[PDB]
Amino acid sequence: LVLINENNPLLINSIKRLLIGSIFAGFIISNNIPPMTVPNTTMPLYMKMTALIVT
Amino acid sequence: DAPPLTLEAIKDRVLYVLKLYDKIDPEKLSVNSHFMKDLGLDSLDQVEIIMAMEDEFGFEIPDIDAEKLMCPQEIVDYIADKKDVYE
Amino acid sequence: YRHSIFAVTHVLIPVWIIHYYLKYHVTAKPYTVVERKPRIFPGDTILETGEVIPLMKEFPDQH
Amino acid sequence: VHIEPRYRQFPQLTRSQLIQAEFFSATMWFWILWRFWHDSDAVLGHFPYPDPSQWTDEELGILPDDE
Amino acid sequence: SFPKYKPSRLATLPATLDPAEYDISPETRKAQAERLAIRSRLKREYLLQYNDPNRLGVIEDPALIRWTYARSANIYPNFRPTPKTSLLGALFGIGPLFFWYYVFKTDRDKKEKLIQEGKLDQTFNISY
Amino acid sequence: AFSAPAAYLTHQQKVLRLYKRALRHLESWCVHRDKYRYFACLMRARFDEHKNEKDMVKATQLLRQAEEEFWYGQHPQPYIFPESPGGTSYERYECYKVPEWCLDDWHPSEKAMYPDYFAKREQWKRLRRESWEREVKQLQEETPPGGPRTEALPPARKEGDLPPLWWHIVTRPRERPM
Amino acid sequence: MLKIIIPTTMLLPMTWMSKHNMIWINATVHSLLISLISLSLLNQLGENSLNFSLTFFSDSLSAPLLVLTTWLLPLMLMASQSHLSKETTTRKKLYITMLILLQLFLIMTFTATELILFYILFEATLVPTLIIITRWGNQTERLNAGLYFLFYTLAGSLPLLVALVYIQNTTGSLNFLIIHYWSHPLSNSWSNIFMWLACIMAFMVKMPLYGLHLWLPKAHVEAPIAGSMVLAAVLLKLGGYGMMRITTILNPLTNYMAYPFLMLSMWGMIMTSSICLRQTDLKSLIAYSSVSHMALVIVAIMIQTPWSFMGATALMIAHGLTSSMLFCLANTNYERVHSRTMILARGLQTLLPLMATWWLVASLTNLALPPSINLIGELFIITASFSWSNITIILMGMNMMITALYSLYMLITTQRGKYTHHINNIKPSFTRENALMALHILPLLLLTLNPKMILGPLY
Amino acid sequence: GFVAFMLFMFWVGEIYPSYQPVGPKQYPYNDLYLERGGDPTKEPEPVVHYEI
Amino acid sequence: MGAHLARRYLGDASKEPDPLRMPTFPPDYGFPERKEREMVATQQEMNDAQLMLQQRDYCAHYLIQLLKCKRDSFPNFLACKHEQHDWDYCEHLDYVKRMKEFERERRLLQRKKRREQREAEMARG
Amino acid sequence: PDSWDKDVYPEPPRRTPAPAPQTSLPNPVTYLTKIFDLLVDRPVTLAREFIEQQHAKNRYYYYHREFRRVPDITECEEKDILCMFEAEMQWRRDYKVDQEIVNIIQERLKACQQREGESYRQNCAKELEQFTQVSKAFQDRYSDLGAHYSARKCLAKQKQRMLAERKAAKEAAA
Ligand SMILES: CCCCCCCCCCCCCCCCCC(=O)OC[C@H](COP(=O)([O-])OCC[N+](C)(C)C)OC(=O)CCCCCCCCCCCCCCCCC
Ligand SMILES: CCCCCCCC/C=C\CCCCCCCC(=O)OC[C@H](COP(=O)(O)OCCN)OC(=O)CCCCCCC/C=C/CCCCCCCC
Ligand SMILES: CCCCCCCC/C=C\CCCCCCCC(=O)O[C@H](COC(=O)CCCCCCC/C=C/CCCCCCCC)COP(=O)(O)OCCN
Ligand SMILES: *P(=O)(O)OCC(C)(C)[C@H](O)C(=O)NCCC(=O)NCCSC(=O)CCCCCCCCCCCCC
Repeated sequence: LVLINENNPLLINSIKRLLIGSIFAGFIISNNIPPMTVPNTTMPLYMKMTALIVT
Repeated sequence: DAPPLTLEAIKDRVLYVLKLYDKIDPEKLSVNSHFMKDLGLDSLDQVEIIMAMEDEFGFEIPDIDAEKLMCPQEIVDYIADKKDVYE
Repeated sequence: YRHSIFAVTHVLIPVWIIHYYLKYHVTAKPYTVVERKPRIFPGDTILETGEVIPLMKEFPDQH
Repeated sequence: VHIEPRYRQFPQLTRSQLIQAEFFSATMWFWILWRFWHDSDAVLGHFPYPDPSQWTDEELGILPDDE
Repeated sequence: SFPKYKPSRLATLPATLDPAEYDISPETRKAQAERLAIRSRLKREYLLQYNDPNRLGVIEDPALIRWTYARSANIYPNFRPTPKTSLLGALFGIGPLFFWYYVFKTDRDKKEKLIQEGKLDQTFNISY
Repeated sequence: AFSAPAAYLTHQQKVLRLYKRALRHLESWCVHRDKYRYFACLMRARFDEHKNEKDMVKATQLLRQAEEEFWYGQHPQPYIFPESPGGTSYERYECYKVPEWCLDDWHPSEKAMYPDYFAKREQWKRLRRESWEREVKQLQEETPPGGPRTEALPPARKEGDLPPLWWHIVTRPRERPM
Repeated sequence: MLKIIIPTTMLLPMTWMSKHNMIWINATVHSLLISLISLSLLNQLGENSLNFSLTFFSDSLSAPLLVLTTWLLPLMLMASQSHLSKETTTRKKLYITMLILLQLFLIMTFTATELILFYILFEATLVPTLIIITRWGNQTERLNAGLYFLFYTLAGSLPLLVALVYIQNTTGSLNFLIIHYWSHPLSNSWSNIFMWLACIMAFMVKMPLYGLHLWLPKAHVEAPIAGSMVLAAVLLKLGGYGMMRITTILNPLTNYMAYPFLMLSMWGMIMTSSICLRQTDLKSLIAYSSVSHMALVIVAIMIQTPWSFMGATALMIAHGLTSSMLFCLANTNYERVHSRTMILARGLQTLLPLMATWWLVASLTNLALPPSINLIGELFIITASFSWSNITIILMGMNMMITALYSLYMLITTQRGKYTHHINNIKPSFTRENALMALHILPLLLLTLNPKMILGPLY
Repeated sequence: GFVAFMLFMFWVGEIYPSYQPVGPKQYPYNDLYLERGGDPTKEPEPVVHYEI
Repeated sequence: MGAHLARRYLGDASKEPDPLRMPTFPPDYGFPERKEREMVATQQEMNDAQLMLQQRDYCAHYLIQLLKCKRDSFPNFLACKHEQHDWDYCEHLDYVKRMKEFERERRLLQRKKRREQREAEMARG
Repeated sequence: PDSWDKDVYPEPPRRTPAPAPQTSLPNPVTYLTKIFDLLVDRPVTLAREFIEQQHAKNRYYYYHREFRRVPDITECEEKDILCMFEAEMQWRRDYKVDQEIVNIIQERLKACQQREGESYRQNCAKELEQFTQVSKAFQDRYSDLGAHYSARKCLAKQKQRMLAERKAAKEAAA
């Protein structure tokens, strides 16, 4: 018995609002805050992409 | 949210499952067809039928009550009584 | 209409009450409201005293 | 909107939800591509990593062993 | 063939792995029938009282009354100062007291000695 | 839950319960339907292979070994239906179940808010009060002198009677009371 | 203080001359009026107390206790209305007379200016409580409870009388102001040790102290609702008030004699909380929780720092109110089902929503939820104990954890779960019971709003 | 076994730390003597950093 | 992470540098003429800019310029890319100077080891 | 309002940098500030003006009670209850005043730390020294006298401290 139905405007709008914030929020937040720490500009290439490799 | 069950719908679904069973002839199958007396099954087949009904209706039938459901009508009555279906 | 009547009371009355409480009661006592002083950068204009904060040295080019 | 339940069949979908899901997936991938086009340094590094083996004893202030 | 399950106090043996569940004597069947008869008698009495239409109140449970009485009001009359009870009472009632007394006395003596020697950081301590 | 338990489980009942448990845990292990069907067919093949055995001692030994194998090979996190004991939705609606004796403590204004329901409720109460003596008489007539030996209740023999001790079974709260 | 004392001695003839159906109304109304009048004592000074006359004086420690007593009387009257429906007119008037006499004796005890008058009244409070317990208790154990209570109190307090008369002969006066201004240090000798023991042991038996506390469960379980309300809320605070008063003349010997009592009190907090974890009776659970809180107050008084006395006073007031509310809730549940077993009745949140709310609020206040005065007092005591030593923090932390555990355990057991099927006499909550719970709970939150009134004279 | 192994490996990693082949971070004005709360009256021991 | 950890922990820790104790040799040892590092931003300027104590290194002037740029062009936060790059490059130069210091310490330690082994050989024969 | 003493509650002069935009985009903060001034500040200012006009209709004053100085416990004779009572009351008033002085210094320290912000470890070091001195003096005076503190106990503590100081000075310069 297939009762699948996700066409409710409340559910769609809530997930949509939390969905735009999962793409365009880190960029805005990181570009709109002052630098509170010294960045790690210089590092080996295999260490710069360590997270991507393990992921 | 979900539409309520009815006696006719429960009977249709249990007969659907029984007709999808390969060891039962659909032409000689009715709601009063005894699984062992006139359908020629055994205990393991009855257990498998009960498990199929559990999977179909999304709830578990206890073994104390499952060992006594020997008719499609009995299964319908049990499901309706548990789900509080009166029409 | 519903959003207008909701916005006047629920938003406009608390902000009025809180601004009145802060501007005339909380700030009537010393050190109740303390603000971190604004950051002053070289080559700036201090507005209070009409002052000019001078620039830094000449940066050695690093390319 | 009213959706009739289905029995042993694929559920009834909606054009609005289909187009919205496709639009948001496309938006995510477009954003990733656009950011990588402009900010590839954030992923691939910006400045070269120096090789300590290529530094000379003269510039590191290391005298000859005889001294 | 397979590793065996070792029961414990908090990991009791399952009913399907109990060796006595497969070695059944005719006396065991009689005992089971007697247990079922007792349960059925108690159930019948409870159901009669529960389905009585004229009953309005609480069906008093003698088992609950006995449990509450035995756990609270029946302890002292059945107490005998055996060596086990004496040792356990002395330990669990005196040992913690002397342990904490020694700990706190040592800590306070150390603190007082430091204060007297004047090598304890008491600056900004104006609330005691 | 609706059936009175027996004094003991027979060998057939033990093996059937083991078969159902093994099938459920195998389904938990074999997530996909085709794989589950294949291995369930293999399991029933094993059971049918051992089905014919005249030696009850050997049958009991096979059952014991099968139980040990099941306990060793059981799924640590077996699938449980949501409403079944241990399920994620078990006892969820027990807080919404309110009885008719609570229902008769209402205020007259509340009762007047629902006029037609309480007429039928009074009819049910009269029906209950007019049958208790017959129910208790039937119960005390059919019991053995020692007392009940099982938790099974007799039906109503006469046409105008009702099965004894029916009130709470009939008027139990609905599975979704609210 | 006569403006408060005389209206009680007028409550007596009013009660005895009122009509048979108006006794409760008159008593409640005039008790509320007397409480309102007694609210004026909260206007305390900052340096010295209020010296009305040579006999009575009020301090920042006495005023909250007097207000608590005058406020607690009408609630006891309401509970008595609840459980004394079928009593005769004369016996109801006698019960009200006992309550009024107990309140009058408590007021005079709190406002007494001399130690001997304080002792006389503090022992005079025994008679009405014993009569109430042993006469209007419901079960057989009320006689044994009364005997235990009376003899524990007297065995504690007689050496206190001997010490008081000896002190008067030695120094000249037992007036509190004189013994405070003319206080002299107590040397470390056997005679001084035994005088210290006499006074402190009297007040500790009254407190009670762990090991000297069995009378408390015995009396509180078997007493009627009004007796339990007055025993837990006010009569337990006589020991704390006495210790906060009598320790003026016991220094510096208190710095040396406090160790056994401190260890007893802390380990008693732990033990009584653990006992609360496994109690089959609700009233016993509440009584042992009271014992734990009073042990914490004992620790504060014995460490005897300015931050510990404020916490002691706040905790005394908060515990009195909370214990009274808990006893009232337990009595309502008992009167519904006629049994004190905790697991007998369940699903009471399904059956009675508002009572479930009252239970939730009372249990939250019991486990010291901030910013309640319970937490204020407990936190002040914990900070003072931490200054005293740095393992008291460990003991207080484990005590607090177990306190939260048993409070929420009793809440979940009584209110949550599936209701008992065969209990079909759960009638809707009465307006009287709801008003009783509200009048218990609202002053706690108001004192949370204004906490400086119950922090003692060291604030 | 799991908890003991984790504790032992944490101790091993503490006594064999991980770092980068770089020198200590250099700060101006006697390693920020006044900014960290140094006494203005007293004169700190000079800290001089050279180019390389 | 790196080969230096392997060299120090599975090799000659005496020849490998100690990060918590370096530098060990005098700064002028092997440098006939060495120039002291120059700080552009003054203490008062850094204090007024309210830079964090970890941010008050020799690259503080670029950070001050970046902060001033960001504050002035507030609504357009995608503006101070040049200032950000200048600050990043200054930090990169500081880091490579630190790496040079580490390498100098390493090879000075190994040169000391070679010299002392040669001295031991001479003393033996 | 500024109805407090600036010397008692010091505050460094406030230097606010002038706005020097470098972009053509409008300032949402400025627009929202204008909206807030139009919608909130003006109505609350009008309400306060009306209220203060009503207050000035009937203006009455209250005074700060002045307490005379009385001889202290050092001059009080032994077992002289009246003089001891007067000295004890005076000492308690002085104790409360000293507590409020310590509170004032702590408020200064907190305000200075919050104002300086990221550079507090150096800028607000003058308040730290004043607080250290005041705290040390307050601790030395009203140290652990207990919950039953009194002028006599404080005098005994002071005598003990004076004896210790005299003995230390003698053993140093002797
Ligand atoms: C000057 C006229 C301009 C045209 C007309 C504009 C509309 C008419 C109204 C006047 C608006 C004036 C400008 C305001 C800002 C407009 C957006 C903007 O510039 O964004 C810049 C920036 C975007 O700039 P950017 O950084 O994305 O630009 C990048 C540019 N490139 C790529 C080319 C380099 O956005 C923001 O700053 C975000 C603003 C978020 C606002 C959120 C809602 C606030 C709601 C407030 C409710 C309460 C109000 C009352 C408060 C008081 C209490 C009662
Ligand atoms: C310096 C530049 C960046 C500064 C930070 C910008 C943050 C931007 C956050 C979103 C912009 C503000 C949008 C305002 C939404 C609120 C408006 C409102 O009250 O409701 C209107 C309207 C309808 O509301 P209903 O609930 O459906 O009511 C129907 C009435 N019949 O609200 C909306 O749904 C608008 C749709 C929003 C689009 C999705 C926005 C997703 C934003 C993701 C990032 C936001 C993070 C929050 C802050 C980030 C920084 C910490
Ligand atoms: C070396 C490392 C020690 C680590 C300690 C670990 C915990 C073990 C210590 C506590 C365990 C219990 C011991 C005390 C309890 C008595 C045991 C007992 O009950 O034995 C009695 C009989 O009594 C005895 O056997 C006594 C033997 C032990 C005596 C120990 C010395 C007595 C100590 C005297 C001091 C008592 C007061 C101590 C506190 C004083 C204040 C500090 C009968 O035992 P059953 O249960 O019937 O049979 C079970 C057989 N397994
Ligand atoms: P129905 O009424 O037709 O009758 C069938 C029965 C079995 C009752 C027979 O009438 C009968 O009693 N026959 C003789 C007794 C007998 O067959 N005994 C042996 C049967 S038990 C057995 O052989 C089981 C062994 C195989 C299954 C082992 C289960 C282990 C797998 C566990 C896996 C769990 C995770 C995958």
